Formats: sequence, structure tokens, C-alpha cells
Amino acid sequence: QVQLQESGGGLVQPGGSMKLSCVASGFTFSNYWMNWVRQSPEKGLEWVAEIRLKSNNYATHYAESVKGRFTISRDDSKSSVYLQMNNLRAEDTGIYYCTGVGQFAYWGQGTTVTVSIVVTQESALTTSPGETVTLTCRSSTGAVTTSNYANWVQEKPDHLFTGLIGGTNNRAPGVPARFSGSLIGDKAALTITGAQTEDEAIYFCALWYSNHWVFGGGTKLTVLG
Amino acid sequence: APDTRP
Ligand SMILES: *[C@@H]1[C@H](NC(C)=O)[C@@H](O)[C@@H](O)[C@H]2COC(=O)N12
Repeated sequence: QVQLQESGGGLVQPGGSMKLSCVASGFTFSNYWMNWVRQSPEKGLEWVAEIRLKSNNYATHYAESVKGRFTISRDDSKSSVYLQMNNLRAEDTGIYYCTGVGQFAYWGQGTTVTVSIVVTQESALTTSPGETVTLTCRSSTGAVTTSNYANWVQEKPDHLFTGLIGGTNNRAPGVPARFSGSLIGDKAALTITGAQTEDEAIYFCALWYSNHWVFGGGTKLTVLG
Repeated sequence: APDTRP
């Protein structure tokens, strides 16, 4: 059990500031880039920010939605990543997760912040135990390639995220072998070969475009029978 | 291009 654990969220007014923290354990924190990703009341995931390694002088990149207002930082000696949020807006409301490793294997449980390119996935698919089901992930820019480093992430109740696949087809360790990533017909795809009842979940894909991630809107997989 | 570190 690698563990990530976020803290610092709460109930804040527009205009305010707040700093989130996240403490990592179980992996060599300092060898990996770290990210913040947030889930809004709309259920969707939005990549917020990344921070690289000491050897990259800690280079950072931000979503356009938060550039100029948020600052990500890390303290390798404390295995911790941070997000300073300034000039908060109603649209900043959501659950904030710290996540990383090949490229989204690990997620914290998240910390709730309440302020008061299109990647397309199937809205829903229905399967049953023992079937083979394939979920797809399309880019508005054109064909998905290995240069998009497609990741697949599973959301179980309640806001429990685990990375399944990174780098198009690389299974995260401990991930069941029934899960596989591919490119099929210029889309990324995730296949469950022999669906199990416990695979009923929301599945998100994420595609990399040079220096940022864009998450798809997710696919609700129902496993019936 | 992203964090491809194993
Ligand atoms: C990952 C490398 N990048 C990082 C941040 O680790 C990338 O430059 C390539 O060298 C690719 C080949 O195998 C790897 O581990 N990476």
C-alpha cells in the first residue's frame, strides 16, 4: 500500500486563498512528477497542475483554468506536494487529489474545497460478468498515438480512484490482468477481458498533449447479472 | 514526454 493523503480543504468565500497539502508514502516520491487533479460537482476530472523533479529545477505546468492563480510546489525531504490557491472562484469548487506515477497509478482520498481539446468517452456501457468489454477514448485533435501516453483510471464508490493503465498499455503494478490498454481505430482503448461484478465503476481516460493532460468525461460501466 | 519513469 502506497499511500497519498491530501489535507487543507474546507468552506471558503470567492476571492479567498487556501493551501492544500498531500503527503506521500510507499514509493520513492522524489523520482516522480506529481500532479493535482480535481473532481467537480459535475462528476468530471480536470487536471490542474504538475511538478517535475529537482533535476528539472522543479518545472511546473498549469491548466489554463488556474494559471496565474494556483502554485504547485513540493518538498522532497517531507515527501509532500502542495497547491497554493489564490483568488478562488465558485468554479474552483471540487475534490482535490494528488496523483502520480506511470502516470496516474496513485491517488489520494482527496480533500474537498467548497467555494461559495475535447477528449470523448462513451457516456455509459453495460456488460455482464464474464463478457469482454472495451471502452474508448477519442481526441478532438485527431488520432491518438503513443505520444499521447493514454492513461486509464477507475473511480469506485466513494471517490476511490486507482490508475489501471499508463503509457497506452502499461498496467500499473497489482492491477488485475483482465485489464489491458490499446490503440484501436485511432482511439485509446481499455478492455476488460472477463468483466467482474466489482468492475462496475466509472472509468476515465487521460491524454497528454506535449505539456498538459486532458481527461475525458468518463464512462459509467454497469455490470449486470 | 510525460513522467514515463517505471
Ligand atoms: C521516461 C522518460 N521521462 C521521465 C520523466 O522519466 C522519457 O524521457 C523517456 O526516456 C522514456 C523511455 O523510458 C522511460 O523510462 N521514459
